[PDB]
Amino acid sequence: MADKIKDAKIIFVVGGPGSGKGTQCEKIVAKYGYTHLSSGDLLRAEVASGSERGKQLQAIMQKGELVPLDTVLDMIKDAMIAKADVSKGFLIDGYPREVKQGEEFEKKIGKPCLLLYVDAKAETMVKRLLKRRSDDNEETIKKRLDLYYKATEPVIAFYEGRGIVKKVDSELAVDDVFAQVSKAIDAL
Ligand SMILES: Nc1ncnc2c1ncn2[C@@H]1O[C@H](COP(=O)(O)OP(=O)(O)OP(=O)(O)OP(=O)(O)OP(=O)(O)OC[C@H]2O[C@@H](n3cnc4c(N)ncnc43)[C@H](O)[C@@H]2O)[C@@H](O)[C@H]1O
Repeated sequence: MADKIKDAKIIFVVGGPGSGKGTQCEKIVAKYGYTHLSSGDLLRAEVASGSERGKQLQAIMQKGELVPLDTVLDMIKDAMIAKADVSKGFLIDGYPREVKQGEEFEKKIGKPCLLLYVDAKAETMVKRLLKRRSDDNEETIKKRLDLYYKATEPVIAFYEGRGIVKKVDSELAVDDVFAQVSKAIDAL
């Protein structure tokens, strides 16, 4: 499974809170059949388990802060292994969010062939979150934004240098955004 995974198409999806990551990923799953792994969903699944670990994660995520790298990466890796036998490709949604998170993923799992940069303005994100969990109040949204611009924007730079970033314009209507997404995936 390790080797299957290292040989799979691996797509990173990066974007600010409320930018449209999950929305576009669900469209990618429906059309292309990738195995969707949301870091948020995996973390919230742990919270919902009622485990002691979940309670810890709850406290972190409700404050809008980043969970320890090893915790989220281990979750994803295990999730990839469990799906490795049946998976046609992996869609990694909301990881990496730090340059170090990308590096450790490449060390422990494999190399991305594509990064979809789901690009939107902060203002757009804020109103999208507002119009739509426990991380939803004003203060938390701001911390989430802060962290994104501080920690996660360097990830885009990293993979632009790698040469695998395709920017999609998330200010467009969802289907027009997806048309950009499709163009990038069809090219793989
Ligand atoms: N790697 C990691 N390392 C450490 N900690 C981590 C971590 N990953 C997660 N965590 C922790 O978990 C927390 C949650 O993170 P996480 O769940 O991973 O990311 P998020 O950005 O907070 O997720 P969102 O669902 O809020 O945003 P989204 O981009 O998916 O937008 P969506 O498609 O739903 O859309 C939002 C709204 O906008 C609408 N919408 C989407 N696109 C459009 C469009 N084009 N036009 C109009 N409306 C649109 C949608 O219908 C919807 O209503 C993190 O803060 C962190 O604490």
